[PDB]
Amino acid sequence: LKSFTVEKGIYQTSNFRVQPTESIVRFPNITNLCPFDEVFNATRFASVYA
Amino acid sequence: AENSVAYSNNSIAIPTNFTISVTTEILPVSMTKTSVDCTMYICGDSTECS
Ligand SMILES: *[C@@H]1O[C@H](CO)[C@@H](O)[C@H](O)[C@H]1NC(C)=O
Ligand SMILES: *[C@@H]1O[C@H](CO)[C@@H](O)[C@H](O)[C@H]1NC(C)=O
Repeated sequence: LKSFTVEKGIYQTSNFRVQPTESIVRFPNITNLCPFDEVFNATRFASVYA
Repeated sequence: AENSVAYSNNSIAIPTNFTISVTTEILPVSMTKTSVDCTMYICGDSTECS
């Protein structure tokens, strides 16, 4: 009210807000891993020119 | 509908009976009381915007 004396009544002061606690992140099942064991674990490394 | 009242300078028409009718009038008196919140509407749950 920008005043020191408040007349009898009901006044809108603030806006109550429930605030979040956790940050949920959901993504599908992690499948189809990219093929790298065939290139990282292999004794048949190609030639430098080939 | 067209109508020509039988007007003449010495004749009168006087009712001999009556009907007690009931009319209906409908008047709005109030609307929906609404309230708004800028901190949730314009810049919804984002302190950077507010
Ligand atoms: C009154 O009405 C009659 C209709 O019959 C008409 O002839 C007469 O002229 C009227 N009176 C006057 C003063 O005009
Ligand atoms: C007026 O009308 C009602 C029906 O609406 C009837 O019963 C009654 O007899 C009438 N009155 C006269 C004086 O004719």
